[PDB]
Amino acid sequence: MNGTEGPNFYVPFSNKTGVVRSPFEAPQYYLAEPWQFSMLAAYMFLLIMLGFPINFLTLYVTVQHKKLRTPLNYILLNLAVADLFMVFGGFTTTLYTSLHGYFVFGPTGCNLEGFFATLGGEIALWSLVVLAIERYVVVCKPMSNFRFGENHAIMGVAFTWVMALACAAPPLVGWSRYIPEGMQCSCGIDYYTPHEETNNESFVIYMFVVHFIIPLIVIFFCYGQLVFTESATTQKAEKEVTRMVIIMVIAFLICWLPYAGVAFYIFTHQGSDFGPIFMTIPAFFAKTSAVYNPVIYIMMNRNCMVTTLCCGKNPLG
Ligand SMILES: *[C@@H]1O[C@H](CO)[C@@H](O[C@@H]2O[C@H](CO)[C@@H](O[C@H]3O[C@H](CO)[C@@H](O)[C@H](O)[C@@H]3O)[C@H](O)[C@H]2NC(C)=O)[C@H](O)[C@H]1NC(C)=O
Ligand SMILES: *[C@@H]1O[C@H](CO)[C@@H](O[C@@H]2O[C@H](CO)[C@@H](O)[C@H](O)[C@H]2NC(C)=O)[C@H](O)[C@H]1NC(C)=O
Repeated sequence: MNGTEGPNFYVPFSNKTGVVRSPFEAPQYYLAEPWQFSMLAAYMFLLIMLGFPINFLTLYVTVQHKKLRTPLNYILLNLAVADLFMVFGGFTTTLYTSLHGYFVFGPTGCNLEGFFATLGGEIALWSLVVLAIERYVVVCKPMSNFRFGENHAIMGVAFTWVMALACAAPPLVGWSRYIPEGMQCSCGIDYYTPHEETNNESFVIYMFVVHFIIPLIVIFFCYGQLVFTESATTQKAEKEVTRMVIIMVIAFLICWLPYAGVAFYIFTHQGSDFGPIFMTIPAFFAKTSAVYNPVIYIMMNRNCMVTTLCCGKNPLG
């Protein structure tokens, strides 16, 4: 048996070497070397450090500065919101764990991080279907009279919640379950087992198409009709803001693909001798999601932030 199984835990190590045990009371130091965990903490601290402020500051910049009620800034005020849940929820939760080397918060604790950590990641997918389509309808605009405003920018934002909710709830109330992964410090969806008692395989189909490949093909279908793209004074300033979005389509697919792809490799190889590092690393590499969003948002589009940050502002242009 390449691993070891229980009622509320799967772990990739063989009890052949009579040393495996639950990750809920004792530490899992037979998964890796002690020092490696310390790094996942050091890694984790930075995810809390840089994440919280840059998200919370953009939440505080916008609330005071009422001139950023733009349909551009509306979506990037939705992500800063969803990032803060992954800091105080998803990151803190796991920080604790990495340091000691075991889920102390318990089974219910594993069900808290997952509900949050999947919520934040899928909010950055259902919101990109508004970002990919907001840009599509004003470059390939089929209806001249139409305009993107606030009844479209709040009810396009609430579409992202109401579809991300339908992604994170299922494990809590029927379809599958949240469960510790790799080094047993993060907690995501069950990718490994059948557990027919709670319908795993049937949630995964629904998740791979509807909660991944549907938003991916929709962001190839509208990306594909912007390939063909006059006095370009108004164009040229607004062709680097189109670019900015692509960098958060790129950086997304650098971070979340290693995890996404390896997750499929395991779901095909249902119980091979795949290690702990193998599944963990891409998750935590993918979990920089909440930090890179507003950095490029400041390095490409920026003034308002320094203005609240200032003390005595001065006019620059
Ligand atoms: C494979 O690994 C174990 C041996 O490597 C094997 O033995 C049993 O492991 C459990 C671990 O929970 C022990 O249970 C003890 O756990 C704590 C001690 O802090 C107490 O709360 C419990 O009451 C209990 O004392 C068992 O003692 C141990 N059996 C032996 C060897 O005496 C498990 O069968 C395998 N591990 C898993 C998770 O399936
Ligand atoms: C136990 O670990 C072994 C590693 O040697 C796994 O071996 C694979 O088993 C499949 C059969 O499903 C073979 O056809 C392959 O050649 C092996 N390699 C890989 C990477 O696929 C084996 O899967 C594990 N046993 C299980 C399923 O518990």
